[PDB]
Amino acid sequence: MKVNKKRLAEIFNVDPRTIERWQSQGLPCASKGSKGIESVFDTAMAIQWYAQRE
Amino acid sequence: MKVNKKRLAEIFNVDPRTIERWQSQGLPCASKGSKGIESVFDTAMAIQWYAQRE
Repeated sequence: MKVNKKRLAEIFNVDPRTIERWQSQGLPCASKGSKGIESVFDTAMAIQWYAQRE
Repeated sequence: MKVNKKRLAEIFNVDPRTIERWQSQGLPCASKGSKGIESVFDTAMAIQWYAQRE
């Protein structure tokens, strides 16, 4: 499902800054947050990403 | 974060049925539902488990 960074961080039980670390590592964010609009992530997509690194 | 079977299924973008099958393969439940009270899953616990599958 589509969530923002806050919810995404709340789902993975990590700090936002850790979520942003992952973003530098290629975790895709479906739509980059531009100018008063937040970045929106796909949760299954993020989970697939987390799962590949191991 | 604490979620119900429906919410967890939406996060993985899978059927509620899939969550039940994963529970049978060792996906941990923070609170097993029984009657009308409903199951509680831990999303972090869920993601670490899934990520240890492959």
